[PDB]
Amino acid sequence: ESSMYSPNAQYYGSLHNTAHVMLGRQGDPHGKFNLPPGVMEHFETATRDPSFFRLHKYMDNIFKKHTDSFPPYTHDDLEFAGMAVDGVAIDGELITFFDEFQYSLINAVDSGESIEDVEINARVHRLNHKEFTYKITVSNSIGSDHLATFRIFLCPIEDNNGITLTLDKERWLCIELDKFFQKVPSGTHTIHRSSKDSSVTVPDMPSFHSLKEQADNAVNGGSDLDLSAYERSCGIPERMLLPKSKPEGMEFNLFVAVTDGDKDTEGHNGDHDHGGTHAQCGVHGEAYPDNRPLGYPLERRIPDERVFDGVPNIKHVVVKIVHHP
Amino acid sequence: SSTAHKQQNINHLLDKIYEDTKYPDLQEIAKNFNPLGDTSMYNDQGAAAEVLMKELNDHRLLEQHHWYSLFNARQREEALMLFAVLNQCKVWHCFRNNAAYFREQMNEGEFVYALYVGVIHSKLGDGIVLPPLYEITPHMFTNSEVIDKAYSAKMTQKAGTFNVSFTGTKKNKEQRVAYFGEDIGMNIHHVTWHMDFPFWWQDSYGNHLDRKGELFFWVHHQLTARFDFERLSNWLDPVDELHWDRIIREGFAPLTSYKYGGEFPVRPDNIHFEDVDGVAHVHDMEITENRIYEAIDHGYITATDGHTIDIRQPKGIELLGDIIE
Ligand SMILES: *[C@@H]1O[C@H](CO)[C@@H](O)[C@H](O)[C@H]1NC(C)=O
Ligand SMILES: [Cl-]
Ligand SMILES: [Cu+2]
Ligand SMILES: [Cu+2]
Ligand SMILES: [Mg+2]
Ligand SMILES: [O]
Ligand SMILES: [O]
Repeated sequence: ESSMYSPNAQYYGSLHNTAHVMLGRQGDPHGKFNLPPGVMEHFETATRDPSFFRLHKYMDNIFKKHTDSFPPYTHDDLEFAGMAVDGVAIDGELITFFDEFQYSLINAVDSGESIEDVEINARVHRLNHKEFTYKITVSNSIGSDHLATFRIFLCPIEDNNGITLTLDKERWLCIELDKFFQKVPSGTHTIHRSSKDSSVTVPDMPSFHSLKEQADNAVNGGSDLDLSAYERSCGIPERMLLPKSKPEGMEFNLFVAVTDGDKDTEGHNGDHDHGGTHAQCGVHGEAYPDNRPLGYPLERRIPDERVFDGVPNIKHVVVKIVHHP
Repeated sequence: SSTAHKQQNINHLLDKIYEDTKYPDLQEIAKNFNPLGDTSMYNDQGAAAEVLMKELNDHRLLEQHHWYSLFNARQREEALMLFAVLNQCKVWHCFRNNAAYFREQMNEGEFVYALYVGVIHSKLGDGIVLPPLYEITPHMFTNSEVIDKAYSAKMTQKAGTFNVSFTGTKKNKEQRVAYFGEDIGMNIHHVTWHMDFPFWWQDSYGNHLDRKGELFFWVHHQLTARFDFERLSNWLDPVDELHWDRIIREGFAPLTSYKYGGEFPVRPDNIHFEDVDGVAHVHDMEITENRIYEAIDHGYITATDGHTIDIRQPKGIELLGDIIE
């Protein structure tokens, strides 16, 4: 990155953070023109720049050399014995669209002495999607109810040239849609999971005006303000859960791995509140709740797809996403 | 064997160095002295004299009237063979007689080098003042135009004093600071520092050169900083650093010649480094540079058997000078 956890910054330096500055300053690399830092030199702005994603794919490939160095998972590594994913379906069509969102610009302008504010807003078009629900039918033949981790990914079927991808060529392209822990009772049952409840996403932030109104209303009148209804600001926006897709529709693989929740949460508390964004943003003030490597079970090479196909607790199905312009 | 006689002996040995000696006593010694005749005059009982005499008798030494470079490995080895003999002499008559004998047998550039470092590094040399090399070998300090006027003055048998101008033209901004690197005394400072602190020194020659590797850093740091102060004085920016993968912006025409060997070569402006046959590939320089920086950023130098030598300590800079020179 590097962080202050680095055991040897004198030798390994700070590749990623220095790269942000190297890239950000390429419009004036010698300071001759006195230009200010580039968009890459703030986390507020870095993703606006196309080169952000070229830099971060470069960095991602460094990590991938390490993750690719481990032996592929075996059947015995992956099997959650007695747990079979019988079916994966979605209740509701997968549909994206653009809608409009407003935020205040008042703090950007200069207010005089004794000059009344006027409302000044920006309106942006933003991606969004319709609500849907996963229906994951699972057969538990273990003999007792068991905690399971449900890991949900969206994977490309073909590339932009129309070439069908192998699982090994898909896995590093898959995007995480959800991760959750749920007790699966003995027998056959359908788990339902709302798109709204994804542990990858958080809702749009409340506006500054709304926070002022709610705080002021609570303070005025001796009313206990409680905002325990809102989430953290870390997390993919809920509205961006799905890729845009195409008006003609595109098909993707919806990949579901159901894994041993006891093993995954050992040393923690599996059936406890982990907040709404633990997949990539963790749990405020607590240990990370999932012991598996990030990306499990897609983070190692899969040279032989037969291994995955032979594991009853892994299943993928084809889903279609349609963009409404 | 007194200082007056030793100084006179050195004066005579260095006089008209491109011709056979004109002093009857030195001619007699060169004719009749046997470097192997009485090994009791050496601290090594003649070992070094045997090595040099064998090379001489096998016709393996560089001819007289030929360019000499201390950076040429074999020519340096030959000069150091004579240094080794002089350095083993217990008394002055050994030093003088061997110098006179090999003056008439060995290349003049090798001989002058060996005699200077022999005087400097032998206690027998104490109290001797070496003549300035710009009067012993003026070609190495005097542009070709002035030497030609000297050659003309000699061809015509007429005395004269001839003005030396700096190299280049007024269109060449680098000429503004030619008075620094072309100063004959600055050149003597530089050659003499390396004669005092030679990279070929081994303590088997008799003593240790204290802190040599750190003094190597320091003397060149001061040359660099002093040159930049002249640039600043002449409305020039500081020098850039060289890099093996970038052009050397500033070329150079010395307008100087060897006494034997021809004109010194010129370098055009704005050239990329090319591999030099028999020396190194440009890529080898980059690798060597990388390895040195690896030691610096590790905080240790790696020994031949792989064990670490800590440089996070006051002698680290000295060890770096040892490995960098
Ligand atoms: C050489 O320089 C001296 C003084 O530096 C001057 O008197 C003389 O005119 C110069 N000679 C020529 C040929 O320019
Ligand atoms: Cl059911
Ligand atoms: Cu980054
Ligand atoms: Cu030097
Ligand atoms: Mg030759
Ligand atoms: O980033
Ligand atoms: O980052």
